[PDB]
Amino acid sequence: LDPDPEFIGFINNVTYPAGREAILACSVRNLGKNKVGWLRASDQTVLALQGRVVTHNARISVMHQDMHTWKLKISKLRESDRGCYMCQINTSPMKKQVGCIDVQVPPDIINEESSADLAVQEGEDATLTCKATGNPQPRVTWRREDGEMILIRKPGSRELMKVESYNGSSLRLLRLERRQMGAYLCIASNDVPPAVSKRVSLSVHHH
Ligand SMILES: *[C@@H]1O[C@H](CO[C@@H]2O[C@@H](C)[C@@H](O)[C@@H](O)[C@@H]2O)[C@@H](O[C@@H]2O[C@H](CO)[C@@H](O)[C@H](O)[C@H]2NC(C)=O)[C@H](O)[C@H]1NC(C)=O
Repeated sequence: LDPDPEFIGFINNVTYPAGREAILACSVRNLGKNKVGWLRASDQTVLALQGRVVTHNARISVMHQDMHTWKLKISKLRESDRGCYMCQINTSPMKKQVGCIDVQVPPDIINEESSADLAVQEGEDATLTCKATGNPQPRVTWRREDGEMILIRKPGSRELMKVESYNGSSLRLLRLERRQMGAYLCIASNDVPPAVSKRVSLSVHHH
């Protein structure tokens, strides 16, 4: 009774920022004549079998540095690499363990959902919006490029109040004065560097 292959540990779920090299580790004992492969769990396509990488994906590699551990390696990690990967032993039936990769992604500003340069007549309201994406979800701050204070609603009231900056995707300017013209900068960050900014130029005329 020299027994069947068995998984020794488990593949821990991992988190990497984009651009790094993701490594998943799979440990098996008593492999014998059987084979260890990796598959992408989404589409069941074979990434590797034994020491051969079967996919044509140039970013995928496998390692086997000691006798009980098999590693899958994904270089230049992308959002599309997110998800679960399966270590499989070709027993009958197959034995499988699953490990999943959470890819942290630095923020993007979705330009086509965000404000372009605009002009308004003095007195109009204008909302400046930066819709940002990323993982974790970014936060957005607004400030004037020239460092001058921004006029926003005084909370609960109908009056306005000066602030150094505003935290939120939509900067809501009310009854604009001509001196509120100029460049507004929205900065999106989620602590996965770099942050990202969009410059929005506001013109205020007579109207
Ligand atoms: C390991 O991760 C899978 C995948 O879930 C994703 O990755 C996690 C690390 C985390 O970021 C989740 O928010 C992601 O959805 C886990 O399976 C998921 O479990 C949740 C809650 O039980 C469920 O809503 C999802 O549908 C599951 N997704 C899949 C693809 O199965 C799994 O539970 C994690 N394992 C351990 C031991 O923590």
